[PDB]
Amino acid sequence: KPRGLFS
Amino acid sequence: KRALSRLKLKLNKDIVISVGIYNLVQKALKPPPIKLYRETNEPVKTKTRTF
Amino acid sequence: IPPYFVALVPQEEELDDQKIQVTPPGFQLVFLPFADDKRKMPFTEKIMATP
Amino acid sequence: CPGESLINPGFKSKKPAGGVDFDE
Amino acid sequence: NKAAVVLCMDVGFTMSNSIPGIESPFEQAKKVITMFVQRQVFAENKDEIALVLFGTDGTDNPLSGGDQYQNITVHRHLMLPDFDLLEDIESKIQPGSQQADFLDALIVSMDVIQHETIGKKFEKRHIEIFTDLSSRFSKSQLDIIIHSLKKCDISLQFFLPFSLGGITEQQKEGLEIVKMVMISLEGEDGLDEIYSFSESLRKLCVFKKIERHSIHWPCRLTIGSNLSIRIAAYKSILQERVKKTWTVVDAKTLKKEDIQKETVYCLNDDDETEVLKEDIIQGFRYGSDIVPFSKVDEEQMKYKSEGKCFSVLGFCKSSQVQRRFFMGNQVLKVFAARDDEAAAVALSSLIHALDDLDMVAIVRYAYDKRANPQVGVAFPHIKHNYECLVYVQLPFMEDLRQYMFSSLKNSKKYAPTEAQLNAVDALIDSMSLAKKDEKTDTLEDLFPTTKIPNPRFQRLFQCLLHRALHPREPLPPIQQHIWNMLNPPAEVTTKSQIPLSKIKTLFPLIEA
DNA sequence: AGACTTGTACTGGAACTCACGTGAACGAATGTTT
Repeated sequence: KPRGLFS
Repeated sequence: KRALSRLKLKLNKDIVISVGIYNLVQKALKPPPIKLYRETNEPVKTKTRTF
Repeated sequence: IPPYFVALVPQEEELDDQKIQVTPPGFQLVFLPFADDKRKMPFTEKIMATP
Repeated sequence: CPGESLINPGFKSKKPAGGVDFDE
Repeated sequence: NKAAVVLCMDVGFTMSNSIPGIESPFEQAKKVITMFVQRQVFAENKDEIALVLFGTDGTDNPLSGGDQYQNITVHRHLMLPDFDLLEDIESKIQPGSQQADFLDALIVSMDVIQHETIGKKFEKRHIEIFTDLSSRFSKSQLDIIIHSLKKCDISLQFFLPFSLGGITEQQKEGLEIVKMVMISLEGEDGLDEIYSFSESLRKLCVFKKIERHSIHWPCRLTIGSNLSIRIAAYKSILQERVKKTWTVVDAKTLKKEDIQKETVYCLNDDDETEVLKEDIIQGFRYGSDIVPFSKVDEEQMKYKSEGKCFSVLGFCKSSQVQRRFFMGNQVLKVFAARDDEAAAVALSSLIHALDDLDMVAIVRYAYDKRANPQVGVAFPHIKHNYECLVYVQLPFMEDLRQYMFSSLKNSKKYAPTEAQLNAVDALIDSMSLAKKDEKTDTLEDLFPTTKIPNPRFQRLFQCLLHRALHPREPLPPIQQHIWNMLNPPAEVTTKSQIPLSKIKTLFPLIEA
């Protein structure tokens, strides 16, 4: 679940 | 029959074998239209330019 | 032209009853999609069907 | 060679397009 | 649709004092934020980003109060990222010589996001922290911090120079505090949401992919004139091109308005007469002659069809539909219509029947009234989560090419010998790109090409960025990591070194 | 001497194929009007 700085 | 391209398959930097690429299924299109003069009914040459 | 990853799948010669080729021998070049050539789909609940 | 077309030599003779014909 | 991201950055003196080999946190953090800004700038998702720094000499915040909320400056406010941010990150941001409380940094970030998010529908709200956790601080408000985070539903992420999550007691206390905050906000799942700098770099070294949205296509799957199932189709796989195109601009004025393109037709006579656009009628070629055929007459005689058809011409065994005959430039995924239980049941019945019988459906497809009708194959695709039909076009009679090729098995002069076959067997064995899981369950792919981004866009974005920021230098070379991702693991080459030597020794390859 | 025929090599155009651009058309969301 890539989210945050990576999305 | 006609080869799309003749290429080189490289197993390594030294081993190379020549191959040919063909297409066994190609979409069929209507022949392209050609512009014609309304009056005399003879082809007209087209050109494009920018200024 | 930017490179594209492809796969060569071998093909075995197959002849009909009348001994006429219907599948030539060679390799079949099939293009492999990149990461960006796919698209995301909406989520749909799975509903089963009775036998 | 059997199946060679009588109009364009060197090409396989295409069978007529029959569409969908349901089996028995 | 949009996300507001507040980049909280530490500029304390502790980061500056570090071993040169360790790549002191300042450079790593600057590079990380720069790469994030590039990814967002060249992926226009309309995401707003703001920049706040704690640990600087100056003080500029909405709240001043007493000695608290000091040494913190809001360098950037919420807005669309742009090149100015990249320039400021590169040089404008410099380390300070003070210390600040990262808790106060979180407080100011909360205040800024809450104050600036008004009037805009930001669905997400992320706050990122870049600190060494090496500054003395006191915890006296964590309860209200967590309460506000829960009430406002604000996501929080942390980045530290280290991996665990050889350190001082202050670092241990900071790790404990960040762990407690993350646990309280999310829970057990939140433990892994702390990313070191190197780990973050390993993921932010590639420009974001082109993510277009497919618009649902509604229609009816028809089996005869009595059965009808409501379906929605999406485009699953297609070749992706650049959303924007090069615009030709004048050499000196550098304006698009200053140029104009036009086409003129002139007769083939010596005098080179001029014929206006209304004076030309389209004609075709019929052998050795030319047959005039006006556009209006063609429209009158054109093949007319009733659009938006998804009809089942028939059902056929899967073996009869080969994969080398697929045509077209798209693959469609057909689902049941949204919010329709009956359609879902009907489509599930059809999919399961086809799968059990090992069959596919030959269908007629027309996107709209003016789209040429197509004949294609819909075959089942059942997965644990969802099941759908997959549609791919099939060839007409006109698109088939009848070429005859000489056989290779029966050729006398090209038959390989046994030693050659053994050498090629060794080569194939050595260069395997898949591995069995200890001969236990299944296979694993060593070079998955479906997950590799397209190098064209990466190259284009690199060159565009380099020309924007350095408007004089030539375009750089191709980065090394692109070539690395376009080449297989070094193990394959190491194993293949010797078999290729044998192949060279056995097969007498000579160039003519 | 001269003239035609045959063999080798070269160059330009035809045809075919792919990439890129432009034009027109459309379902869904949003804004405006009653």
